[PDB]
Amino acid sequence: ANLRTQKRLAASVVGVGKRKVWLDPNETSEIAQANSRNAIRKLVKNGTIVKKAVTVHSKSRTRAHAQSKREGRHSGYGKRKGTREARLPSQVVWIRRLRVLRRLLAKYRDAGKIDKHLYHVLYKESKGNAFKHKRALVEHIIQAKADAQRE
Amino acid sequence: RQKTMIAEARNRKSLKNKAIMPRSKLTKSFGKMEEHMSTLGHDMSALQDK
Amino acid sequence: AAQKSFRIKQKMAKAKKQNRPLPQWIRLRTNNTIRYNAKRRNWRRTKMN
Amino acid sequence: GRYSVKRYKTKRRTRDLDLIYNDLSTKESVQKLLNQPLDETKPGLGQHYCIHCAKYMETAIALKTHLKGKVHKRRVKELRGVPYTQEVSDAAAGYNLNKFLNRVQEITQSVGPEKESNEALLKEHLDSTL
Amino acid sequence: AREITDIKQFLELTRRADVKTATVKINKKLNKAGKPFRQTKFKVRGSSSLYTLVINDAGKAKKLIQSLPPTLKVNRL
Amino acid sequence: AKTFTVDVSSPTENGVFDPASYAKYLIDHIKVEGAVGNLGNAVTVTEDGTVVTVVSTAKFSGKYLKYLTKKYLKKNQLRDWIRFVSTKTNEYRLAFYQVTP
RNA sequence: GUGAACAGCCUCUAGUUGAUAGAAUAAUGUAGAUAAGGGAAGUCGGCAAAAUAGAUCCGUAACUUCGGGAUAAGGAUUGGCUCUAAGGGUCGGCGAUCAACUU
RNA sequence: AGCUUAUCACCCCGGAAUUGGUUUAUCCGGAGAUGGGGUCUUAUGGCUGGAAGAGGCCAGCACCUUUGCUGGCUCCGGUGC
RNA sequence: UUCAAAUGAGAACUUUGAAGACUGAAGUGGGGAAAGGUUCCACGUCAACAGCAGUUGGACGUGGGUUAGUCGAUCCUAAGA
Ligand SMILES: [Zn+2]
Repeated sequence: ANLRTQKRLAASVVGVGKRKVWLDPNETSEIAQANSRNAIRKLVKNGTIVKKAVTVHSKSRTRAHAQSKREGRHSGYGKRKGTREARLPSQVVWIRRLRVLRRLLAKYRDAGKIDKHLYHVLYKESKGNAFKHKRALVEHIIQAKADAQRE
Repeated sequence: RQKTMIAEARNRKSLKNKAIMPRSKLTKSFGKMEEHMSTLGHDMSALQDK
Repeated sequence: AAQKSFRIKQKMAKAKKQNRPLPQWIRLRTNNTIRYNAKRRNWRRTKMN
Repeated sequence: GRYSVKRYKTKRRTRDLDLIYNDLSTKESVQKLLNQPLDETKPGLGQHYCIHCAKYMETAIALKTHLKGKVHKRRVKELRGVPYTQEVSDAAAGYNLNKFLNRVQEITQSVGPEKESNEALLKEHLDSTL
Repeated sequence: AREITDIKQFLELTRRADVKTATVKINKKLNKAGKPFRQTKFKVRGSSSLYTLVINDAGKAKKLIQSLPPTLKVNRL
Repeated sequence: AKTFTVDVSSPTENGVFDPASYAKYLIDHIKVEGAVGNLGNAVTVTEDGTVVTVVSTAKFSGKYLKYLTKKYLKKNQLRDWIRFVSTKTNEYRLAFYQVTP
């Protein structure tokens, strides 16, 4: 016999590929009688043709390795194979840093912790460097305000 | 017997290829479960009726 | 192709209607010289332009 | 195969930790090799010579980066105990036991802390100059 | 397809004289997250569009069913 | 709280299953905040003979219950003939496969 | 998934399992691979092969159309596991809360 | 399909050096900034209608069918060079 | 590449199942343009062809099959004729 058409039709009906669908070799004449998708559906429901659930692709190992990376492993020079820039652009780092410094100064000026003139000079100093992060900027602000009230 | 179970499941599984068929859809004989449950130590007088 | 012109499709239809063997009731005729179709065509052997 | 064949040739043979033990044992030996007059052929022109890893570096900073490394610590953790001579190899088989045991107690008493103090002086000398 | 809020315009649509068919749909829904209740959708088939009215309260819904005209065909579920 | 309800009539009648051993397995192998031995006022496993019942205030799920029950069936060599299924929400039951003569 | 990466290696979905077969394992070949000690004595000719190779750090000459040469050259390292520090956002008149991989 | 929603752009008030606002990238302002309020394009997203009645996932039950019919679920989120 | 069964006079090569592998999303996948023109699909089916074989086939014999106000041509003009 030749159940090629039947395998094709069963795949097209169930909505999978032919690599999945399964024909019990005992009901060969009953399958060969079928030449229609309605008959193939009958054979699907009665239990003559089934679906063959998916071949697995587990991610336990990937999740474990990722967890170790979060914990700070597998990162040394023997694992690094691209440049520091290709791994993380200095442009991206500088963008983050400068957005942060601009946002902080905006919030301080709007709250009233600082005036617009000191805001203006700090804006351009943070556009340049000499403010490496939030901590340094806050400390410089404190020094400025303290010497101002001292004057 | 534990080693025998492992050796049996090694042949039975073949899991990295083709995703073992579900038992929902398959059908088994009667006589097979007779032997299985007799080996387990049950009796089939309640199943023979059926 | 698949966006043919009707001229090409008409020629194709003629070719399909020609693509046959010879009928058997012509073998049985008085003074029959014809034994096969010598103008037979197949898509793979000869192209019809 | 090729890796072992082309690393561990007798041409490219290194300096047999027994001798490094015997060299780090005494004061004069370590001071001689720290001094090491200017030789035109040696890599670092003499100076910058690690004794544990019997190796000439080019410069002081190359010595620093060598010492801040696991290749150095491999050797220092290999050189702490006794040096495994033929005495050990035959005392294991039942041959000149008393010589081996005298050598062992000799190292445990005399030569051990001698070399340890020499290593400590070496380390603080190098860390202070570098 | 179009939604309606008012009731007067739904009655006008039922009496528009180009409507032949309507249908009532019942759905079980949860309010906010909380309690089951019975939403009703009264759809009427115009020529160009399908107009629909959403009624949450079944009491007003069945009175709407009563006030529907009699010649209009209706389909339940 | 949350209630889950297993039925064991089918196998127990034909004599392959005892609900008391199943509950004795569950009550010890159920985990809370780590390992065995923390079912303090949180969980209550109780049988009737035809129906086993679980009541949990802690983290517990039908998939966890199915996992435990399948483990018990594999222990007693019943995985290849019986399946744990849901008939209604949080109402499960054991059922034989489609064995025909 | 590894990794800078649509590279190379493995896998999921989908597809294929097509290319005349069987038995032995001689030489000569075709495609590869290893070899003591010596290391270009080979050969027209170091042809071919080998060696080097990624990333971090140090360091980098003559000459120069001053822009380059330059990855010049030459050197120290690279695993795994347990930790430390630093690098942010949202709300509250310093705290509560949340989150990523980079060093 | 209905309602709503945006960067740029524009309008009203007001009149700026102790010059200010501001992009990752430095440009804008008496030819009227910052600030306050408002208008517009509706690509794009959100809600509703379409539309759950569909589809999907399960459980069954007729077993004599070359179509046999019922029941449940289909929810709420999070994150990024 | 292999194992059993089925079919058949006959199976290393066909069908199903059971295994083992491969392409490895810049595919041995899913769709299209030019070109081809029924090679698509089904039923029978082995004389010749498929550099072995053949129960199989893009072969042989006979049929079926391509549904548009919204996809295209059609219309516009481009270099040009
Ligand atoms: Zn050393």
